[PDB]
Amino acid sequence: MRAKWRKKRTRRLKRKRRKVRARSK
Amino acid sequence: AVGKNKRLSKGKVVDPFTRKEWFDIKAPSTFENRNVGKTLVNKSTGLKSASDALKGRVVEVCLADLQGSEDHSFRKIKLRVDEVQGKNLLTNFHGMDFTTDKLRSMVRKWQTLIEANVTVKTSDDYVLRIFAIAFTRKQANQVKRHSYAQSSHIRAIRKVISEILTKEVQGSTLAQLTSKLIPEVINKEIENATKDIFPLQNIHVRKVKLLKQPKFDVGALMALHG
Amino acid sequence: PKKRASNGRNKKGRGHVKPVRCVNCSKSIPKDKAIKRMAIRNIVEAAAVRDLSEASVYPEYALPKTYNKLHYCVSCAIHARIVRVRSREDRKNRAPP
Amino acid sequence: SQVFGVARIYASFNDTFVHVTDLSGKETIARVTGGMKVKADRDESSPYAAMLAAQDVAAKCKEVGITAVHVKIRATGGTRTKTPGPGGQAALRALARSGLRIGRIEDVTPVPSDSTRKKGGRRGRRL
Amino acid sequence: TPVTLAKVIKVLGRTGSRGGVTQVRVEFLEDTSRTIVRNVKGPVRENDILVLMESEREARRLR
RNA sequence: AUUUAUUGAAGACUAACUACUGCGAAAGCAUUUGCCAAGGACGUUUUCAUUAAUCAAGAACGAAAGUUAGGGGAUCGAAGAUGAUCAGAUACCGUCGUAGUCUUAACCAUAAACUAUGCCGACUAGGGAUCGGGUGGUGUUUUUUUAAUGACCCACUCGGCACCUUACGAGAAAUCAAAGUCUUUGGGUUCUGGGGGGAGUAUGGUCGCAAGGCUGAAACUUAAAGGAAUUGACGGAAGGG
RNA sequence: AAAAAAAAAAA
RNA sequence: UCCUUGUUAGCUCAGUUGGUAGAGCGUUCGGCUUUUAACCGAAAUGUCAGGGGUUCGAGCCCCCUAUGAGGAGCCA
RNA sequence: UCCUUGUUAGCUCAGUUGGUAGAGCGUUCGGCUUUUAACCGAAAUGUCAGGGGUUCGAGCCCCCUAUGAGGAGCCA
Repeated sequence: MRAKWRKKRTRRLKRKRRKVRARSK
Repeated sequence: AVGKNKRLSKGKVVDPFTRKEWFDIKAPSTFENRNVGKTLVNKSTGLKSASDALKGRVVEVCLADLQGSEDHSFRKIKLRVDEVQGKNLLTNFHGMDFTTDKLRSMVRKWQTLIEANVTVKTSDDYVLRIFAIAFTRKQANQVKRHSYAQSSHIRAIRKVISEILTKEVQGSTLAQLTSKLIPEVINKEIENATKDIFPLQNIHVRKVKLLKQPKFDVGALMALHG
Repeated sequence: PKKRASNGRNKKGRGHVKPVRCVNCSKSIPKDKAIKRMAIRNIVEAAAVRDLSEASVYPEYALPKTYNKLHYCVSCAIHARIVRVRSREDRKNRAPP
Repeated sequence: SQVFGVARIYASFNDTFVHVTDLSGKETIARVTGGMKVKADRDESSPYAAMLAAQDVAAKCKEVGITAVHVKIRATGGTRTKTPGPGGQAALRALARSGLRIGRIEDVTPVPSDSTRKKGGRRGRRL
Repeated sequence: TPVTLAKVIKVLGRTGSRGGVTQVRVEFLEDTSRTIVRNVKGPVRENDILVLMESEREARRLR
């Protein structure tokens, strides 16, 4: 697939992980 | 498309060219011709007073169709209606302008274009926008193919043009000015004023647009129309 | 790899060109890469010009013309049967016919 | 000797308006269109339809008494194509064959000084 | 029910995806000196004659 | 209704001139006019006298989108709503259209931010054209025949954007007047890379209102990924038959 | 300038 | 109950007392594209809402009912 | 328990007592294509939940059974 989309996907994932770790902390 | 319409009307014949009538139109005296045409309104009823609906009009016609010659063939003129007396209604100058084809033909590439504009009043309290134009021309013996300018020459040329038009207008009233335009002497003045700077072909001036009128002065309009 | 020393266009020393719009598909493209042509044409046609001059007052008038500069993009041009494609060597050639 | 009007042709893709007026343009006559002469919604702009419109406006001008016309041809202009549709020249030829007299043809297509913005987006009307 | 005659003077070539159509220029018999371009369906020659139910129309030039 | 004519308001844009043309460190910059301060090149028998080159750390500017707050809000228009198309189509096409597009005051600090070619310097083949400046010429033209200027022509030169031809040279080649002067290997200097993936991911830092940026691995996995060109085949790519 | 999706791998 | 409006082919709509009435759709066939058509040519289509009456002639003009829509109002 | 509503082609669903009842998808057949899809032509299919009755005639009308779903189950 396209790097633009892999990057977008990854950014959304980083965001989600950030907020759930915020729940923990 | 013919029978495609769903509803002609939201809520759910009289021939008027029998109700209409024609009108001869008179240009001013700064013109070789006067009888420009014919114009349509409804019968001046007791409520409408067709003279006014006829009065607030403007018409475009060519300077060649005014002076006979095909030299002033592009050169439209906008004439305003201001007065009526029995089916020979008068007109006054409302504006001049060029034709698309002529302006475009003037505009070629590999020759620098110059444009100016002034927004000046007159002796008789009119206000006008006189647009000027010019194009660099390739001298004879010239080889280099484009003949562009150096932009200080352009600033200076535009200064010259502006002060020239101001000097002429302030002193030329409106019709004195129109008869200054028709023979195209301003072009001669401009090329003589700028030849010591740069060649400058194609200096046919450009449109001129009334921005503000003074009061009516039926006296002057009558002095025009004989 | 590199197909063109000009790379598509006529930009060597600017950076930016304030583009324009291809008329057939309203598409943005720079003015240095655009295809520019110019269409100057008699208004009517060499066929009906005779009917015009016959039914015309003001004899020998002018037959004026209409002038418009046309910016097409690459795709619309090649679809409209213009600069279509050339081999390598004649791709380097730059002058018209 | 001559009674002159103003032809006001607007030739666009998808249509062709042919309508005529007095020299001032306020009192108007004989506005008719390709869709008023045919029923397709695709041949609105077609030369046959424009020609029929021209024949009809010629009939109407002759029934009024008008004999000649100065011509103002126009395309959409503004931000759109600026080039006339196919029907303009056909309408012109049609009325000139119909019998009216002709003058002062001019392209009056409204043109901007670098207008606002054109529709379709920077990537185009993709198809 | 008026018609018009014309003389085929100059045959140009074929048109159509399937090439069963011709483009020709023809001279009006009456009101001559008028030369108009038209389509044809079938076989045709020079010097020929055509019968138009309508005269004031020409087909797309393909050249 | 559309269309025509005459007007006014709004806000954006600055056409055609506009080009193998200009400026600016880059991003970028186009109506006119004026004010402010700056800058290059050229000219110089002016002055200073080695003050210089490139540079970590550290600083300024930094397209678009985006964010905050005010104004504005005409077009076009992510989202969204809709009409089609299609097996489906919340995609392509069409009609509407909030945000945004615009501006002030702040942030963000990225980009195919590309010439995908770091900067300074020297030398090496030809040819012509062009932009700015300068020089010479009983050269041409304009004025007041004349002068002086100005614009054009010829020659020359400095500095620019570039360009055409060849390859002596170089290179994997494409191609290149630098990507040459490097196995006959060294002019000075900063940055960067070490098979491909995982991964510009995780973690920890720090900057930021946020979005995110900058820095930045490991496990594990793999024998090929890849570059330039050749001959074919194929094309809802063109041309001819 | 409507439409026109897919074809196990191995050599 | 008062006034107005409509009852029409399978759906929806137009109609002058000189017509068992005209429209697009639906579908019967035929063109038409290689065809999928968008498309074009000919048919059938409406006890013209129901029943009375006037008229040389009523979807049509007069009376009534039923039906649907809108607004007005309502002493058993 | 009560009140209200439903039961129809394999699935989802339509109906004015007057046809061993109708759609779409599915299934099957032929074609197009190298092949499958899509596409084009065609077909066949139901004991209308069961049981009584009214009628000349019941998917419809009324009544019980089964099943389904919605609601009610309150004040202390």
